Amino acid sequence: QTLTYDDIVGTGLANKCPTLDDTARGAYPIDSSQTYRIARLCLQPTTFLVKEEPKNKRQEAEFVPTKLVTRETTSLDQIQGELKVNSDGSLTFVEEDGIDFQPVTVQMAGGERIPLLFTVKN
Amino acid sequence: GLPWYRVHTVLINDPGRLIAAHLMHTALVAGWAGSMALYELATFDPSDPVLNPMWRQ
Ligand code: CLA
Ligand code: CLA
Ligand code: CLA
Ligand code: CLA
Ligand code: CLA
Ligand SMILES: CCCCCCCCCCCCCCCC(=O)OC[C@H](COP(=O)(O)OC[C@@H](O)CO)OC(=O)CCCCCCCCCCCCCCC
Repeated sequence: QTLTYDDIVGTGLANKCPTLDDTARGAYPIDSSQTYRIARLCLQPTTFLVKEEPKNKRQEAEFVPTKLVTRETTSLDQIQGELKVNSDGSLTFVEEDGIDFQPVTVQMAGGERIPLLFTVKN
Repeated sequence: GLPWYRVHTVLINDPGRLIAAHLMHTALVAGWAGSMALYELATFDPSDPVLNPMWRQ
């Protein structure tokens, strides 16, 4: 429903992106004579995978799963940009602004900590 | 007095202190096992069981 800060504070829901009903499978018409914008974009990572450094003999490095250690501080949100309609018919989002980076530290097996700037800047 | 090589014969007719000696020996052995493992873990590299398995380390 319409929630309030006091409803959410401390629950972990401030880090969750909004969701859409299982029944929202419609379609948004794009009017090529129109100007469009993203008024809010929200990215909520759920898994962080890191390529193990393939040893000298190697064969093929896999993407290994990791433990998040920096808590519910990971989501990108309030991102805005115009949605251009190109003339081949494609759409292009060009980010202007938003909370578009989060530092994140995950930990690999054996204890190596891996920080990263989870981001979509520009 | 007892020679040094006989000090532990005082347990031969002392079942209680024999059990206490045996307990202490068992403690020391269990402690070693724990200490050895912990040293091994502090020094083991698990990144390559192909060319740097444990038996190489
Ligand atoms: C389960 C094993 C076991 C047990 C319970 C005993 C018990 C005993 N032995 Mg026997 N013995 C054993 C194995 C064993 N022995 C073996 C394998 C040998 C051949 C080496 C002997 C040879 C032997 C002799 C020749 C004599 C005894 C004697 C004795 C008695 C007195 C020992 C004493 O006070 O030591 C006192 C010991 C010290 C103060 C210090 C010893 C320091 C040693 C040299 C180095 C320490 C190494 C270190 C602790 C690492 C542990 C060993 C490792 C294998 C785990 C006691 C009843 C004596 C006896 O009969 O008296 C009547 C005696 O004269 N023992
Ligand atoms: C399982 C091992 C063990 C056990 C249960 C006993 C148990 C017993 N001993 Mg024996 N003893 C042992 C090992 C052991 N001893 C060893 C290795 C020696 C050679 C030093 C002796 C020498 C010895 C003598 C001379 C006498 C006994 C006596 C006794 C009795 C009374 C306790 C006592 O006086 O302690 C004394 C012994 C000790 C306190 C052992 C000290 C050994 C230390 C812990 C060595 C550690 C070195 C250090 C930590 C190294 C670390 C690494 C390094 C990098 C620094 C009792 C039956 C007494 C007794 O009743 O006899 C009639 C006695 O007078 N023992
Ligand atoms: C009641 C039946 C019974 C049971 C179950 C045992 C069991 C055992 N006896 Mg024997 N014992 C019995 C009757 C029994 N005994 C009788 C009637 C006598 C003549 C008095 C002896 C005399 C005797 C001697 C002289 C010695 C033993 C030892 C041992 C232990 C050697 C293995 C060991 O320490 O593992 C290693 C231990 C563990 C992995 C953990 C053990 C934890 C268990 C579950 C005990 C928990 C606490 C419990 C309430 C204490 C009572 C123990 C029990 C022996 C009564 C083992 C637990 C030896 C011993 O004590 O070695 C240290 C030893 O020196 N026994
Ligand atoms: C099946 C395995 C087993 C057996 C049978 C024994 C048997 C024995 N151990 Mg134990 N021990 C074991 C495993 C075992 N241990 C393990 C795995 C550890 C952990 C590493 C220990 C740690 C340990 C300690 C710390 C002590 C014992 C002691 C003893 C003896 C106590 C009775 C006694 O007075 O002997 C009389 C003594 C003898 C019969 C001498 C035995 C000679 C053996 C073969 C060693 C030979 C000399 C040795 C290699 C020189 C060391 C050199 C080095 C310091 C440079 C007995 C011989 C105690 C001891 O020796 O008390 C004096 C003692 O202090 N042991
Ligand atoms: C409480 C139970 C318990 C359990 C579940 C374990 C489990 C373990 N121990 Mg620890 N341990 C314990 C008690 C226990 N331990 C105690 C009480 C001590 C003090 C003595 C230790 C001391 C110890 C040492 C020193 C070491 C371990 C190690 C290990 C690991 C390998 C075990 C192994 O290979 O044994 C193998 C055991 C045998 C092959 C025993 C064989 C028994 C012979 C064959 C006797 C047969 C005689 C019998 C009377 C005849 C029966 C007649 C027949 C007709 C039935 C494993 C995680 C090892 C490890 O990795 O440590 C980190 C190691 O090195 N343990
Ligand atoms: C954690 C590990 C702890 C280990 C602690 C130390 C282990 C205990 C001490 C071990 C050393 C033993 C010293 C005992 C030495 C000493 O006590 O010897 C003399 C001693 C005499 O014993 P008796 O029966 O006369 O008893 C008198 C008592 O007062 C002895 O307690 O004999 C024995 O010990 C029997 C074994 C003889 C040993 C003979 C060896 C002598 C060789 C000399 C030649 C050397 C090489 C030269 C030739 C090139």
